[PDB]
Amino acid sequence: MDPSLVLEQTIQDVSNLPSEFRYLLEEIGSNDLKLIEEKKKYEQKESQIHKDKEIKESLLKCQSLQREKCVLANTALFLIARHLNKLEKNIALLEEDGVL
Amino acid sequence: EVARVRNLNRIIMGKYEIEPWYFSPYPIELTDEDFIYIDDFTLQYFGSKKQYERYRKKCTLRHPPGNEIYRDDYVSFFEIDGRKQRTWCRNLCLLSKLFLDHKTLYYDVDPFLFYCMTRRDELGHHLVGYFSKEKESADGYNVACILTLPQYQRMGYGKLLIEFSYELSKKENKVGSPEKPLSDLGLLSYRAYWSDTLITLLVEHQKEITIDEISSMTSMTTTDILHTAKTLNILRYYKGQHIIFLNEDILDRYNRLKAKKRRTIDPNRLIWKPPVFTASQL
Amino acid sequence: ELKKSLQDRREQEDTFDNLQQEIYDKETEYFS
Amino acid sequence: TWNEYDKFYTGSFQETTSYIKFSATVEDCCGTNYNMDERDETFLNEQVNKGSSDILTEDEFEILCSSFEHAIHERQPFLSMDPESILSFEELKPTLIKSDMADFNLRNQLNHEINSHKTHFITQFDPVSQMNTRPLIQLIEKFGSKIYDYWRERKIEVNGYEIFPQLKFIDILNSQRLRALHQELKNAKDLALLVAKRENVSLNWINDELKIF
Repeated sequence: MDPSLVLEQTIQDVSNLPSEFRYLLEEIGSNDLKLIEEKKKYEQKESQIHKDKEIKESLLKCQSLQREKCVLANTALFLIARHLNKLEKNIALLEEDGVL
Repeated sequence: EVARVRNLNRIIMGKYEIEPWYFSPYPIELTDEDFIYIDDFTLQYFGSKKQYERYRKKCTLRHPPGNEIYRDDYVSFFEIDGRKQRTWCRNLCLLSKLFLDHKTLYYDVDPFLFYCMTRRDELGHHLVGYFSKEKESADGYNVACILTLPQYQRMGYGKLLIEFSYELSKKENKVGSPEKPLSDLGLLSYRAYWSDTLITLLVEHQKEITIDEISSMTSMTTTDILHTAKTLNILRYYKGQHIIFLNEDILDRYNRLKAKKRRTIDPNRLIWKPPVFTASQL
Repeated sequence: ELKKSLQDRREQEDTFDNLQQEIYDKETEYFS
Repeated sequence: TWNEYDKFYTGSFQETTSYIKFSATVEDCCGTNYNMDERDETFLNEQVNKGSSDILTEDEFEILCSSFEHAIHERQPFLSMDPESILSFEELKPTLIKSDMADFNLRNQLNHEINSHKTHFITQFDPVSQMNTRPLIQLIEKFGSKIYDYWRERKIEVNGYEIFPQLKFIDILNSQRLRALHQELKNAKDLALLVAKRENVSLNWINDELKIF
């Protein structure tokens, strides 16, 4: 009944994560489309010096398009991590228990 | 000699003064201090003066952490679980019982729902409405005492705010009530509610109808309709709870909804059953 | 050292895009 | 009114197209659990920087003395009113070789497998002031003894209190499935190692061109 106890500790906070599956991915896709169209926009400078007016600031605003993706994944790591602390230690609270 | 003890006198927040009205179980030594400051969004607790700009800077999560469920251009609808978020909600109900005298915070506060009404910002979401309704099935009682900060009143927040709280209640779809015993500034707002809602719900006859034809979209019972029928002074309609009509109505302010009846929140939202019913035996 | 430093842009498309295809590699172990 | 309220507000958040659901219990609503008064930096102004060359910064305070602050809770239920029942820094070493003082050790363990310790706890919750934050064992062997011996007499004189006022108040089929489904947050972390590699080949390109130009 200790596993039922910890199951009603855990379902309400594993449950808001497929809602975050709805959340965090569409900006990854939209920022990736902006990255590939922007790369097509700043290829021509390296081409014409290969055959600088825009390239460096465009790589910087590529980084502005991607650091928020990275911090979204890092907050994803954080909210994976604290519940995974209590999750694995509660798997351990089952294993050390006489139940499991 | 307990529920009529005021201890705070002053709060200044931003440009806005807050006067306390009722007794809440705060420590009386912080009532002894004069400054009562707080975070605008996350409500962090302190007792000092060398922390303001630094908690302001380190709080870049400038919202309420509730699960946002419906944000238009005007409203933004959260819910908070207090089993999920505790101590913020400890103080959140402490403020409500600082403005209401029928609640005491020692027994449990975890389960019951914390619905919320903010304006969105570009810094975050400024709290402009809230209430602490139940998780499920108290006494009927499909809403609870709805309280918010008093300086954002009288301009188009609070009245239609409690009416769409009621709308969510019959859009979580069950017959209930507010609190029974006492009300100081809202009972008149409760009959303003039930008159405005009843006239908008049953100017739509086209036949003869029982009162249960419309009571399903009320979250107030069929039997309440005669006392709401005699709040507005006389609308005896060959009385009987099994059938009613309406007269060619006098129409004081039926088609006078050009003020404070201007926006609609759509029923576009899910259901919020308890995943664990939480029969706490301890 | 300088020319390779300018053309690592020209040379790490393979790494950046097999990062792009690591999700194609992992979709079925997400089906576990 | 306030004159600090207008200088309070700066920056912005992700103004959603439709919905960013918020969910944060009070341990992740503000940041650090506590703040600083006049005396913890009066010590810095008058008894630290009179002739010193090495920097004693504010992020070193609110982590290093926070280690003792959180450590006397997990280690000491002995006296909640004690001026002097805490013992020294060197006997707090087992609670200071590790500092799970709101989760630094698994913060290291996550970006072990994300192998991006250069992202030393990057977040939007707490601000950009994060590249100043360096790990705490070198903070021990630079400042831990002196921040302890300034932080020790304070809890001698706040004598078991702190700076804040007081606040009064079927086994089967249920482990293998949660293993084989939080393997999906494990491989969500593998996607996180993946995107750490994305941003680090990105800044490979950045800092490669920056060590050109």
